[PDB]
Amino acid sequence: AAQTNAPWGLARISSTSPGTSTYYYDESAGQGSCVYVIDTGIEASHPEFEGRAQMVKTYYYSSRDGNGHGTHCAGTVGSRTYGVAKKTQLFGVKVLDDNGSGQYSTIIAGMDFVASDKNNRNCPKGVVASLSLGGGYSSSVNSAAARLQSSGVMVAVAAGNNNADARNYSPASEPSVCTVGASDRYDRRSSFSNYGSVLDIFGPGTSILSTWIGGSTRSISGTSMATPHVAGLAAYLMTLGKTTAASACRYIADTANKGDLSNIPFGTVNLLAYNNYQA
Ligand SMILES: [Ca+2]
Repeated sequence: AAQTNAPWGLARISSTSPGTSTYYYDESAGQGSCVYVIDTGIEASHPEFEGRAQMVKTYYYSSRDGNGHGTHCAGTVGSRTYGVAKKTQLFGVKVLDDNGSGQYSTIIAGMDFVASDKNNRNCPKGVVASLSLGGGYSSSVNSAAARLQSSGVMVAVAAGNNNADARNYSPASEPSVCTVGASDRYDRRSSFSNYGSVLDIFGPGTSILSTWIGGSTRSISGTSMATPHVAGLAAYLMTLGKTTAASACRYIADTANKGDLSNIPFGTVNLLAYNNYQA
């Protein structure tokens, strides 16, 4: 399949070169997979989700995304126009309030929720979780992310936007999950992107167009935007039978565009998520 005039990040993920604008992907498009977006929620009524999104959990007075950030991330995972895996099922878990904040205890509860909740969902091709959030180092937060991964979920987490070594942030610093840095349309490390040994992969993170609340669309930047590209990619690859939850991060790294990013600090992987789709 070919989507012309796609957001640059989608085009990037199916290309051996920067500077193109068509997204190429296998028509299966993540059908039969599921992606949990653990964030401020998802506006499920957005036409871009085509009925494939639903809220499954909140820790607040409402499951509504009153912020937009969760809706944007969900859009990059799986919206019809702005998404990597255009036929995946999206499940929203609202661990962040409408200000985009959340106590670590609530975030941890949300991760353990997903590990159980997948047993209540139909995801024959596999399960992914996208965590576009984080804070300072916490062994408890890392351990929760590790449990989620261990339970059979491909966990993708944001590296963070501190232009610093991600070893000092959680869940970014958890070794067993897939930690995602951000790049721009010119294959530069995004200026805010964290880096370091704990990073596993980079994805498009600067100036990313996706869904927003009120049935709208929006371009924003962050490792929060890179993460759902990788989560959607994992779901897409799992539907193709190319990988599994336990090995998707490794597979994505194995098959990534290598050595093509600029301003990657010595000791950080120079790997850019790539679907290796040959039309
Ligand atoms: Ca790893």
